[PDB]
Amino acid sequence: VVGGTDADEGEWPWQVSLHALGQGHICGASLISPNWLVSAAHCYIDDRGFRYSDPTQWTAFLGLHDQSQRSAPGVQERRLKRIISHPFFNDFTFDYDIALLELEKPAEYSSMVRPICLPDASHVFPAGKAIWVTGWGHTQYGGTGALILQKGEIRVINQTTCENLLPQQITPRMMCVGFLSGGVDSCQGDSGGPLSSVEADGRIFQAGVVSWGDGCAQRNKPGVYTRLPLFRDWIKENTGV
Ligand SMILES: CC(C)c1cc(C(C)C)c(S(=O)(=O)N[C@@H](Cc2cccc(C(=N)N)c2)C(=O)N2CCN(C(=O)C3CCN(C(=N)N)CC3)CC2)c(C(C)C)c1
Repeated sequence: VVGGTDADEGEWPWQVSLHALGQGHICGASLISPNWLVSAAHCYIDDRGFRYSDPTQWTAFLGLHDQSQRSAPGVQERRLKRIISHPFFNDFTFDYDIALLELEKPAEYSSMVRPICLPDASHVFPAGKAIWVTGWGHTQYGGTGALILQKGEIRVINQTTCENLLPQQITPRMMCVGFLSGGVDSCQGDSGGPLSSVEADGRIFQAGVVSWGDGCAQRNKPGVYTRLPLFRDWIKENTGV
């Protein structure tokens, strides 16, 4: 997260950290139920030197605050039983960049580990609404990750403006969130994390999945996120949640 600040401990109990065998933190995810997490499909694409698609190559840390303190009280460690990438995901266009990760063993709800609420299919997060992006990603484009979880406040951007800012690249499954002037944006390592939207009663709903961006916090290059409402039914049919 670029342009953010340290989150308070336990402030985002649904934020999950995903480590790949021997590589440390690679992606974030969100707790949506005792056995399921939501993340981005691009995190689980194999490459010649590592099978990111293999659930056994990953470890999920729930309740984590500081990467250098992964054993602290309240932190839970879990392995993945399965990784379900959206069948329509496209590595080139990045359309349908969303994934469901099934935990090997049930997460235990506590004050530091709590699921985020999922928005119904017809819900629309309005342009201009303040949203929160969180993660252990780089704090600068061309910088380094963060030990302490970061949070940044950004705003939903009009779809038309989004398409126009990134011509031939924005699909209806994507949503621009941030600022045209930059300043605050998610970045490398934040991929797969959730956008948290405070709703009518104070409860927080996932407004999106950190997907991609041209650089980070660059002027006229806001972060692009995968929408959640559009996948409510997909999530239900695959996870029962
Ligand atoms: C080599 C390619 C893919 C690549 C593309 C980009 C962008 C121009 C699209 C970049 S980047 O810096 O402008 N942006 C990163 C970091 C990022 C991430 C999320 C949000 C933001 C934001 N500013 N809001 C930024 C980026 O949008 N990605 C997405 C695409 N990407 C991948 O799909 C890799 C995932 C891991 N992997 C496998 N498991 N096989 C290889 C492919 C990497 C990060 C980069 C960076 C890494 C130099 C690379």
